Amino acid sequence: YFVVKGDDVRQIAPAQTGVIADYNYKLPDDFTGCVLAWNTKSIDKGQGF
Amino acid sequence: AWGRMRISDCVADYSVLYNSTSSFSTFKCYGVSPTKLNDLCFSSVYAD
Ligand SMILES: *[C@@H]1O[C@H](CO)[C@@H](O[C@@H]2O[C@H](CO)[C@@H](O)[C@H](O)[C@H]2NC(C)=O)[C@H](O)[C@H]1NC(C)=O
Repeated sequence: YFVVKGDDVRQIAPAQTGVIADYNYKLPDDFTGCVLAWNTKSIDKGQGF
Repeated sequence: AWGRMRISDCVADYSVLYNSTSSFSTFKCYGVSPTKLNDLCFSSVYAD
């Protein structure tokens, strides 16, 4: 579980490139399981991410 | 009335786009995979 920005949500998937797929978190090419994502604007604020 | 331009005699790494450039809402490749654009050389490239 983690918190990202919206444009980066598409990067949590096999075979992707970017800052959130090369230097921060990566998923194997044979990945079994599910991905869930929802907006949390009201509860997450500040500059602490 | 859209433009077109040709890029030649240059080296291209996409990591430079990471620093200070805005993110990308749509980034979709068809004939190639995005994970293999740093290991290839192309005979010709055009930008629209
Ligand atoms: C990362 O982005 C910063 C944005 O300020 C760049 O800062 C300046 O960038 C110009 C052009 O590259 C340089 O001529 C300046 O010397 C840089 N100044 C600073 C603040 O260092 C920085 O160069 C970029 N670094 C890269 C591209 O990795």
